[PDB]
Formats: sequence, structure tokens, C-alpha cells
Amino acid sequence: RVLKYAILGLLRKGELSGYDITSYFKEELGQFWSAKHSQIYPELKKLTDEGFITFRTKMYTLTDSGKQELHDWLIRHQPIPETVKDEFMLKAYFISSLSRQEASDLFTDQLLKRKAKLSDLQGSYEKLMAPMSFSSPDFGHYLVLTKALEREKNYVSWLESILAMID
Amino acid sequence: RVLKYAILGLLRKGELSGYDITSYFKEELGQFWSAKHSQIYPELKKLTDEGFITFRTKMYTLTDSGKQELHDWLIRHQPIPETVKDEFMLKAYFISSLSRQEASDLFTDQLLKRKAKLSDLQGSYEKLMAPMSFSSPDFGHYLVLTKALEREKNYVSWLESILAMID
Repeated sequence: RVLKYAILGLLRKGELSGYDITSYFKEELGQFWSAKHSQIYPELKKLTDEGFITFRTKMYTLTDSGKQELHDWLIRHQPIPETVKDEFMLKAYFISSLSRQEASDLFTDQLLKRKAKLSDLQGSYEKLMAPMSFSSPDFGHYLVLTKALEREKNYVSWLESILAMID
Repeated sequence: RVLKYAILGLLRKGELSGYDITSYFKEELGQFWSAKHSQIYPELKKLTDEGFITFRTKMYTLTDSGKQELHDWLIRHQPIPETVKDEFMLKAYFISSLSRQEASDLFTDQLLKRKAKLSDLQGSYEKLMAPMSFSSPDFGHYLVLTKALEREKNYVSWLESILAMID
């Protein structure tokens, strides 16, 4: 039920259609929480049968039960997950099988793609910021944007310093 | 076949038993590439039927075919994946449903756990470094250690600066 709390959360500010919920997944949310389109409507239906959302004629809204379910999940302290899979880093672990030139080529290609990804994130940041506060309506978007930005900058920085060792 | 290239890579320096391959997963590799124990021996068997590894009496070794298969995968340029799921960041996106105090409590608990995780990584780093070079036999381990270190430092740093905004 990977989509349960994503959908409950998307509804936290009022009603949305199933189209709208899908677009929120295909846009700013499905960067850090991707959904298969084949899973949205089963989850919507399951949340309905569970009494967490209701609908009108189709526009879904949180029920009070759904609001409470969302709230309990938000404040819950969870163990931090096991490291997220990174296929490139599996390669890095096995670097003894690469020549110096092949490792340089591999890391350089990775650096290029992550700087390019960083560039897209810096664009979305300047678009969003075109004075942030806790209760600002965009604070949540600002949180995921800056986390992703910081993450790519650090990845870029690590790649550059390994390239400086390799080369 | 999530384990295919992890196992081929574990064998790149010579023969290993299935026990040894499992321990490499339960130790330094299964941090950034976890395996279910129920998947190791099916993968070993599949790689055997594929001619990528062979065995003696059970000690598995790469075949020349397996070495080539590993090599082709290493040098291949792949698209960088969609962002890795982070449940905490889904919460951060939905922060408008939290009071200031609840968000502070949530972020503070996250900061504590990631600093503690950073501490374990800094210990493994000082243990490993008890003068790194490209062809050093530990370079691969040094790559995954420093990537994970840099990653937790940046996460800690981002959490601290959000806490400085929230509080």
C-alpha cells in the first residue's frame, strides 16, 4: 500500500479529482515518491472502503478518520531505512575491475548527468522563489526542493573529489 | 534479478562460497544493496545455468563469460534513477498538517537518528583508514564509505538548517 499516505496527504487541503491526484504524482510529488498509474485507482477505492476518504459526483475528500490516520502517521517516529539502492555505487564498490580510464569515463558521465539534474532543480528553486516561513503554503514544496538540491550538490561534490583522485 | 551483478562483482577477485557471498551481503555490501536471503541461492543457480559462474566441490568462481558480462555492465552508461523513496520527505511535503511543535519534534528525532547513523559511518571510516589510491585494494570500500558519509553529513546539515527555520 505504498500510495496510502501520499494520497491522504494530497487531500489534506481539500477535495481533488482522481485526475488531479494523478497529476500531483506525475509532477512535483512523483520525483521523490513515484506511483504506477495502475495503482492510484485501486488505492483510492481501498481508502474509500476503509472510510479514510469519501467522494461526491468524482471528487475525493478526506474524512475525519482519514485526517486522523494521516496525522498519526505524520507524527510517528520511524527507523531510518536501509540505504536506498544506487546501482552506480555498486559499480563504484567493484571499481577494481575497471581501468583508470574506464573509471574516469564512468565517473565523468555520472558527474555530467548529476550536474545536469542539479541544474533542473536549481531552475525549479528559482521559479518557486519568484521569504519562506513555516506556515507559508509553499513550505512543503520548499522542503522537498531544497532537500533534493542539497542532495545533488553533495553527490556532484563527491563525484568531483573522486575524479580529482582518479585523474 | 536484482542480485545478478552484485554477485558477479563479489566474485571478481576469486572464488567464494555461498556462505561467504551471503556474509558480504549481510555486512559491507548490504548497506547500499540489500538482498533477501531467499534470493541469493536462486540467483547463484541462475548464474550457473547462464554460464556466468561455475563451481567446484561448493565454491563459486566467475567464468570468462561472467567476467565479460560484469565488464559490459560496469562500463555501461545508465540514466540516473528517479529519486529514491524517502518516507520522511513525504511527511516534509505534507508539513502543513503539523503544528510548529510537532514538526520540530519530527525533524529533531530525524536529526538525532541521522547524526547517530553518521557516527557509525565515521567509525567505519576511521577503522578503514587505520593513503588511498585508485588501485589500492580498498578503494571500492573507500568509495562506498565516503559516499555514505557525505550523504549523511549533507542530510544532517539540511535537517539542522530546517530546524533553524522552524525553531
